[PDB]
Amino acid sequence: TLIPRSVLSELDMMVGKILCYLYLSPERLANQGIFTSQELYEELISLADEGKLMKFVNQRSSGSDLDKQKLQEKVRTTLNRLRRLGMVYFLPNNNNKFTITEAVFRFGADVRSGDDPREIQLRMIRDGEAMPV
Amino acid sequence: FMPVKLAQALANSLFPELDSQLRAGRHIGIDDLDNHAFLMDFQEQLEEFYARYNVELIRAPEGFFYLRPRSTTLIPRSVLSELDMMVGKILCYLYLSPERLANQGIFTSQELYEELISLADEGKLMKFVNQRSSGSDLDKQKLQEKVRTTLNRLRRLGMVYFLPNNNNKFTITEAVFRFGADVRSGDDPREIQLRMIR
Amino acid sequence: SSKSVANIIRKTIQREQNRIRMLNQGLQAVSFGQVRGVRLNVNVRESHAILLDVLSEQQEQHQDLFNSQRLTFSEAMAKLYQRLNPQVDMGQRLPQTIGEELLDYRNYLELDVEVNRGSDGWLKAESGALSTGEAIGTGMSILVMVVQSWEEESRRLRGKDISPCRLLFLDQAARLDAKSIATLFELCERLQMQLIIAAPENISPEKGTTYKLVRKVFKNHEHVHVVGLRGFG
Amino acid sequence: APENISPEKGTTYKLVRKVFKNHEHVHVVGLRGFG
Amino acid sequence: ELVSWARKNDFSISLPVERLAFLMAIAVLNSERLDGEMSEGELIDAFREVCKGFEQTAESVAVRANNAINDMVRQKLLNRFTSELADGNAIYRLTPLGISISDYYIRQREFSTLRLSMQLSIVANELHRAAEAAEEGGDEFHWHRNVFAPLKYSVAEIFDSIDMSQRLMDEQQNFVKEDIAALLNQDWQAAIANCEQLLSETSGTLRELQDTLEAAGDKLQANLLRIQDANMGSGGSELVDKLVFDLQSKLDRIISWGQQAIDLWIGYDRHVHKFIRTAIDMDKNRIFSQRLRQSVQHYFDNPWTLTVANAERLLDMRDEELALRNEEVTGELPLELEYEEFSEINDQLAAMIEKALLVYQQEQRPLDLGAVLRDYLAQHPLPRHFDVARILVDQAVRLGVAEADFSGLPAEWLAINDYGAKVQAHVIDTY
Amino acid sequence: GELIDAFREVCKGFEQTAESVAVRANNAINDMVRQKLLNRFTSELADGNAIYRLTPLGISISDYYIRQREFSTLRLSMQLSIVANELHRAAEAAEEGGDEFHWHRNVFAPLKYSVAEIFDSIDMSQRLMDEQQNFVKEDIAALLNQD
Amino acid sequence: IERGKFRSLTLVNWNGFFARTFDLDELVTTLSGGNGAGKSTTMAAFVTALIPDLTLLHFRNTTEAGATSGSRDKGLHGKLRAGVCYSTLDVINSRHQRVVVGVRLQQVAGRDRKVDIKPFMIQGLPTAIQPTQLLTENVGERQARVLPLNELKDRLDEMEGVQFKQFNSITDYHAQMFDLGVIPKRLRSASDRSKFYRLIEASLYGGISSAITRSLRDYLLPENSGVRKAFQDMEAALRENRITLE
Amino acid sequence: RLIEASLYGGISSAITRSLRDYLLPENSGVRKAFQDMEAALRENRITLE
Ligand SMILES: Nc1ncnc2c1ncn2[C@@H]1O[C@H](COP(=O)(O)OP(=O)(O)OP(=O)(O)O)[C@@H](O)[C@H]1O
Ligand SMILES: [Mg+2]
Repeated sequence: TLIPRSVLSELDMMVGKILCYLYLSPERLANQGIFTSQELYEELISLADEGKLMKFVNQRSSGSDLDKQKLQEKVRTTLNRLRRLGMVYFLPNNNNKFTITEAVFRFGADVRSGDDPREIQLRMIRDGEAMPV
Repeated sequence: FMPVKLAQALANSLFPELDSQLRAGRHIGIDDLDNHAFLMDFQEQLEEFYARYNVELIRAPEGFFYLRPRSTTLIPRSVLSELDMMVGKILCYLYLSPERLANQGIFTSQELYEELISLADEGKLMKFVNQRSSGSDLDKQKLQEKVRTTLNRLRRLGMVYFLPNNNNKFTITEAVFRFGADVRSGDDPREIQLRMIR
Repeated sequence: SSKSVANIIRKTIQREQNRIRMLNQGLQAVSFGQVRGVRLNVNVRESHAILLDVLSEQQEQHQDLFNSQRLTFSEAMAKLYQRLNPQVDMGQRLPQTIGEELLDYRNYLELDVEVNRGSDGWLKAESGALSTGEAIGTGMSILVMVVQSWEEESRRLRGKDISPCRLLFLDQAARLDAKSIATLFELCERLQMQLIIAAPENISPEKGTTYKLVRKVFKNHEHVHVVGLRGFG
Repeated sequence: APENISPEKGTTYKLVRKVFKNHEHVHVVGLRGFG
Repeated sequence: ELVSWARKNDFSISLPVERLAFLMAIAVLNSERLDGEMSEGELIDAFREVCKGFEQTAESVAVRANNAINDMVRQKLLNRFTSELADGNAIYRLTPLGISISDYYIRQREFSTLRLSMQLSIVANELHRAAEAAEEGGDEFHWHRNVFAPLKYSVAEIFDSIDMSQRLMDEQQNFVKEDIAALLNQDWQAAIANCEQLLSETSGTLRELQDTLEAAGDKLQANLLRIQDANMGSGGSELVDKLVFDLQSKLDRIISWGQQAIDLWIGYDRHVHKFIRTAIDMDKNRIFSQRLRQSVQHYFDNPWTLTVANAERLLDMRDEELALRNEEVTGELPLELEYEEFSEINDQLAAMIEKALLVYQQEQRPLDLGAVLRDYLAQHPLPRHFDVARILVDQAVRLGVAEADFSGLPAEWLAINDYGAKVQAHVIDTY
Repeated sequence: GELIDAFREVCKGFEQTAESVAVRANNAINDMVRQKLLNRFTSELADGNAIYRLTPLGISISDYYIRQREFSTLRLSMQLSIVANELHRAAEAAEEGGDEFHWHRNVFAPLKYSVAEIFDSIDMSQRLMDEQQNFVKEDIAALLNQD
Repeated sequence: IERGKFRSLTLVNWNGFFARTFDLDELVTTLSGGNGAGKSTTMAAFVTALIPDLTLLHFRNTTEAGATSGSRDKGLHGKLRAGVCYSTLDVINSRHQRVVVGVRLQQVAGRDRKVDIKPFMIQGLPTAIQPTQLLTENVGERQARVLPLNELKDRLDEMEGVQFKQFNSITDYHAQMFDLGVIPKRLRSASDRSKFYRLIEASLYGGISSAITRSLRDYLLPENSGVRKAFQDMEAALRENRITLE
Repeated sequence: RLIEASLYGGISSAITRSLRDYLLPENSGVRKAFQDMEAALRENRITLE
């Protein structure tokens, strides 16, 4: 590339996969696409492993509420970066609420094809879609 | 439509690399013969092309080209640290005449480090590393690492051409004159540069 | 939707007209030069009343204009305003901005300042047809009404126990004669309005407090000496 | 000058506006030579 | 200001499941009670039954019952009256807060439009009657009993009832949204028809409610303006105006909601279709959804990251740091304010001249500025002469006008003293 | 957008800062929504992109003591008069007769809702009087302690 | 109700004024003196204390009032001396609270005639403490000296009952002043600040300000959001109709 | 402009801008010299062509 390249963080993947879920999730249909960071965090902790996901926020976390707030802040920061990437739009007046965009579908490119995960990952990395960590 | 000569300049196979380096802030001097000649030839149109981005394509009196972002710049802007400008002015000073007998156009990181320590005031050095520091080994090591990092940042800008090796020894280009002060009739360049630095 | 719009604009205009007409009686025939009173004239603009009527009843008849891909909604509104009521003869202002202006209800009311100059009745106040003192008095009246309106609007947010401070200025007061200054003083005191006035000569010797300033060159710099003044001695 | 200043040298013209025969009229008086 | 009122009130409320169930049972028995009285002898039985149903024994039945009744009494939920003959020697009655809390959950469902129509008809009859009574007129007592007792209470209550019906519809909208959301979780592609029907019925119900609301809004407004017109028949009818100003907004407010809700719902509806057109069209079997869920659950078993362009930012030159001016200014501090006094000599002179001149106005004698000034200036030294002349003129020109000024014949510069002072003025004739 | 302002003002009056204003406001609004006190509607154009409305339980609770605790007999008289008019009208409509739809619209929609609501209002007035009796007993009890 | 009042205006290290406190009047305060006395300087200092927004402050001559002079200088820099300067207002609130609002001004070194302004407020100051003394330190024989903001904070914190606050944004400064019954309108947005400055600026030069009479609608009538919502609804309807037609 | 600036008093804006137009007369000698230079240039260009 003549233009530099960069890869999203693993936490960014968590939030993007969750965002795709919310785009496809009908339970939150009442929200009508407008979501708050608190709801996103609640859904994230519901589907992910709370403490083992927290491990990445801080290596010495064991459920401490200070580290809990740290994870909330990290999720908020990743959400802002994704907003910069166009995956999410803050509302014309509110930066605490947002509307999802179809771009989030890229976070599911590893599962859009019904095949073995380990072959699709190699296909994607070969195509340059996704590097490993 | 589009200006014809502008289309010619954009289509030229040199345009992608030069455009990337300009949008990265790099300064194109007389050393880059092909790029400098291209910019000389096609300035009248690249100025308009980059003014469409609310940026100005400036040819310095020394000759080197660069991009200056306006307040309404469409290219994500960024600002150099305080240590970055300090180091830039240090190199501009080191673009000296006795320099020819001193280092023959090739300096080493130690020269820059010693000049910065001896010349700069202690308060700004602490502000760079941290306020509570006072002449310690760890603080000085962090200062040296930040000096190397800012030297790399300048290299990114084309200010400093590294001599190719992992070791830190480089050369200073004329574009560094951007950090320099204006020259008046009879003024000693050394004196004005040091007065600015102080 | 267009009918609902027109209705809400009409209701807001009526409410604001009533409020301003009630407020007008808060003035008590100021005496400035030949100006004997100041008043605010609020009137729904017929050029805009026709537009409201068309919007509320005949939206469909002009759909050809609304549904053009060339015109945005603001431009469509501007073009429709052009279509009917064509004698207004707006200037060189672009359709976009005039439409945007049309989107604000306040524009639909002519809001002007009338003065009862001498014995000619109430005439529209134009700076080009008023003496310096008359204009100064009229401007002060306008400013006092505006500050009163601002205070009234904020009466809800503020606590019931606080009345905001009131203060205005007037430099080069010497442009006003004794009668005008007395009228200004009585108005300000009736409205509990504080005033800070300036004039080379002491134009108000028997009211409020007064100071006199003298600038002295002193050892290659300057100093201002301030002396209080008193009405009688 | 609206009566504030009284320049002693030259001509001075005092003006006063009134209503006469239902018409606005400026009564004018003149002084000069003082000083 | 109400914040301090609430703070000093010290009210706050608490109903665990058992307490809430006991309250609901009490309300049900009161509804089915003959004469609307509750002796504690039945309250204890009700608490025993509810506690038995909930299957919890913290203490004895009697102690728990007594504690709960006392807590509700002090929590402003029940009112107690001492009557020895009553079973248990006490009579308990639900308090307004208790009634509200109980009926918040227990009301008959009321979304039928026939209801809204009948309240509107009742309102129409009462409002027309009150308007006619006001228009006929009467004394203060008649005005009261015809426009303040009947109108106020009835209209307030029934507008509140209509608003309550609208709120119940709001609850039903929420419930249908939740039902659609839950259904789409269980059938996915097979609930599309169910959701479309539910949307259809909800939209139709909302439209019918709006139609019923607008079926009488205009005429009620007309009657209210009529009452406004008739209100001014007495000076003590001020309060009536408030209602005639208040009962306006509510009505209009109601109508506003009747449209606004639809404006909201017709919006939300679209989204649902969009969802069906977007979420499920490309995930007909939903397999992509489960596979995404499992990927999220087991992501870190194959942690992968996407690639994005990260072009460099255009580094710029930092503007020069701004340094203020510091000089430690010092200087002498001002002394106490002195004072000076204004000379009223000119006031005395003006009073003198006005008294000396009022005779001309009194007698309507033709005033000649030349001669008067020449005579009067002789009384003062030359340097003061000017300060006299001006003042005299200021006093003279307020007294009538000079008729010669319309003749087109300029006046002459009459000398009024030695040293060369002159005056130009016609004789002042018309006083 | 106004609910957040109201919560800020009330929290400021109560002089307590457990967390930031925004987090406390959001938690309270969500708690009331789930506690069946408020109903939320998503409208992007609205200030804050949401519209909130009091639920029937919330209306009832608020009015627990911030309704007028009405004891005036003129009220009771006016509700009784309104009831008399509506009841007589419904009785006459029923006596006249009609088809099933007429019977409905004359004896089931008008009668049912109106009579239920206004009898509940009269009962509510009686309950308010009960509250006043309690308050006067307490006032007498407190007074006898002081004099 | 008893309306609050502006007790006095204090000027520190100003052009001509070292430390001068004019005690304002309940109704009218007049300032006289030959040309160049410094009355306009006092007015400018007051208004700076009231609206420290540097974008708005523009001290044109009474002549060319609103006529573009192209000087490129707002005129405030030349009205201050080198070093620290202060401009403060004592206000008696309708709650009978003496509050001293104020601003520290300081010239910015450099060819550009640029200034820096920092607002601040003091509450609960004893009525016996005069701002002139409060802002100066008696150093030497009857040779008081001005002290900077940090020294003022140290001095005030050492006192009992006085609450000092320093604002990082003129927005909070205006909010606090409004809270204490000093400003009629709440200047939440920059447009509100612009309108406020327009009002006081028109008053200072006096008479019919062109901008005022031109925007009298905006100045008097309040903004309504219902009309905007209705127009947006109609806009959405028209957009959908156009989509369908296309 | 001169008269009205006197009337209203102060440093008139237009006068300040056009100070050079107002305080300096227009000299025909320089214009004539430039015309002669232009004629010489025209002759030179004709010869070159
Ligand atoms: N920014 C400035 N730079 C330089 N000198 C200034 C500045 N502002 C004011 N001055 C000078 O300070 C003195 C006082 O000016 P100022 O305008 O305050 O006086 P004033 O009392 O209002 O005068 P006047 O009544 O004649 O308008 C004058 O000499 C003025 O020239
Ligand atoms: Mg001045």
